[PDB]
Amino acid sequence: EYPTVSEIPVGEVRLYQIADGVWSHIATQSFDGAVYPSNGLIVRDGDELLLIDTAWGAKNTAALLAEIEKQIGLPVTRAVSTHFHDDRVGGVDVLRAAGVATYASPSTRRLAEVEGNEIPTHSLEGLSSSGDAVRFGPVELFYPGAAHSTDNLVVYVPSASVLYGGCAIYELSRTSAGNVADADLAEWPTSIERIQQHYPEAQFVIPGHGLPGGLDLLKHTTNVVKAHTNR
Amino acid sequence: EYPTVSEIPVGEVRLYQIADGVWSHIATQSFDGAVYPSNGLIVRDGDELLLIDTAWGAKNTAALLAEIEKQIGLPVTRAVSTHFHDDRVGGVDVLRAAGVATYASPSTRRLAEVEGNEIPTHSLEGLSSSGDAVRFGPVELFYPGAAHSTDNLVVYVPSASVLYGGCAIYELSRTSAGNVADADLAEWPTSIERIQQHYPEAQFVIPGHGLPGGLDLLKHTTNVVKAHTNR
Ligand SMILES: O=C(CSc1n[nH]c(-c2ccccc2C(=O)O)n1)Nc1nc2ccccc2[nH]1
Ligand SMILES: O=C(CSc1n[nH]c(-c2ccccc2C(=O)O)n1)Nc1nc2ccccc2[nH]1
Ligand SMILES: [Cl-]
Ligand SMILES: [Cl-]
Ligand SMILES: [Cl-]
Ligand SMILES: [Cl-]
Ligand SMILES: [Mg+2]
Ligand SMILES: [Mg+2]
Ligand code: NA
Ligand code: NA
Ligand code: NA
Ligand code: NA
Ligand SMILES: [Zn+2]
Ligand SMILES: [Zn+2]
Ligand SMILES: [Zn+2]
Ligand SMILES: [Zn+2]
Repeated sequence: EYPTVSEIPVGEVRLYQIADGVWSHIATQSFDGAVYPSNGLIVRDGDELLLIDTAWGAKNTAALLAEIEKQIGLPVTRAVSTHFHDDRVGGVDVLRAAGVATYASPSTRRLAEVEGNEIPTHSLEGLSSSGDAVRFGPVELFYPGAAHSTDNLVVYVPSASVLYGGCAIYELSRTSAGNVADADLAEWPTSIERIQQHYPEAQFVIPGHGLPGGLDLLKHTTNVVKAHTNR
Repeated sequence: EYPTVSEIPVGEVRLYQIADGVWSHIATQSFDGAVYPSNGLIVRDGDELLLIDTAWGAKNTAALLAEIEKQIGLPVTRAVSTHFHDDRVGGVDVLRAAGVATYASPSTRRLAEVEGNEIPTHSLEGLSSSGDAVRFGPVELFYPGAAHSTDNLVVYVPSASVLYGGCAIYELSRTSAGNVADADLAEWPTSIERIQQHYPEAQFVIPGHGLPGGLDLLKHTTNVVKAHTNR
């Protein structure tokens, strides 16, 4: 039922309704001779939408906004990027040009600038220390500590018990580490345990790439990170 | 013009005619949350066909044979696997059940057995030393030395100037190393130079995965291997 790369040509975006007023958005990107999917989140906040992460690039993100406009028909007023990599901020300029207020932590904004990536305009304060949580409309933003990146955030939708782990959480089908160039392998398991301890009631867990599941995805990611550590 | 993973659902196989009586076969496989393509070769020999490498698995290889039967309509009498990994021998049992004589070097047969992979039935003698070449019907088989694997073979079709590099040769779009668990990074550039020196007249170069090109694919692979070596 969840869309895979098969049903998504490169450049198209699919939406998947997880619960009342909660969708994921799925896009694909081709690099290094393979094709990868990527997830973000959409959360209804009254008569508007909060977007979590771009669709991995300007063209994808323009298709994302067109797909939201036709399938949901509510305005995207704010967006949050969960870390500084292109699958999360690639397309921020498209969002800004459409009138979306783009947000990220100062850590993410700093790292995006150093990398030469697109930089969300607004700063999310209160997330600099591991275990920090802040409310952002219909979601909670949580900094679990360094993992996939030193800045990665996770997002929880309390009304639907949906946990969006971003790239700090792997799908079950991924049994080897992904891009860990910017990761903190030493701290990643501890950061996942902070997620587990803060959101033990989560019923739906969305990885940054691939199929959703339950809280088992946290233990799965810990297994994979530790195996990579011991390579 | 060359098929990519977009036009190939996982489980289907496409044929691409390179020249008179020379085709590549293209399949896809899901692996670790991504989709990868894979190439093999088909070379007409009189009224029969020589197959280079499986389509990466039993289902793909059954689809490969059905696609050959309907699009070319000539019998596959012999097959050669160019190294011992599953994208080259996965499906050998299907070929054997269909009456195809399967071949590999004793080095490949030895390594496949150790790995628990399918084992081609017939042995290709005369390929144990770097630089060894043997004729096999309408092609020449060449052992350039260890590279992607210690056993990898390349195949040249002299009548069409087609060089099938297998997984020792990367497509241009791949700028980072692939699966190098069984590779000899120290010897891979020297092995590529042997290919260059033996087939300087090659006009079309087929990598194990992705888009074909010219002999520049050899220098490209050297560039990528050396960069990975210096990681
Ligand atoms: O490299 C980046 C951001 S780094 C990153 N974060 N997450 C991942 C990632 C990707 C696939 C599967 C798993 C993961 C993961 O482990 O999360 N990669 N973007 C980028 N570079 C490009 C170069 C050329 C063309 C397009 C490009 N798009
Ligand atoms: O390990 C193998 C065969 S080794 C091999 N040879 N060539 C390649 C290859 C594949 C794609 C792109 C480039 C290359 C390359 O670099 O040539 N891979 N298959 C395998 N392992 C798995 C482990 C877990 C789940 C599924 C798995 N499927
Ligand atoms: Cl590839
Ligand atoms: Cl931590
Ligand atoms: Cl992936
Ligand atoms: Cl060598
Ligand atoms: Mg490739
Ligand atoms: Mg994945
Ligand atoms: Na490509
Ligand atoms: Na809102
Ligand atoms: Na023949
Ligand atoms: Na060139
Ligand atoms: Zn990332
Ligand atoms: Zn990612
Ligand atoms: Zn291989
Ligand atoms: Zn391969």
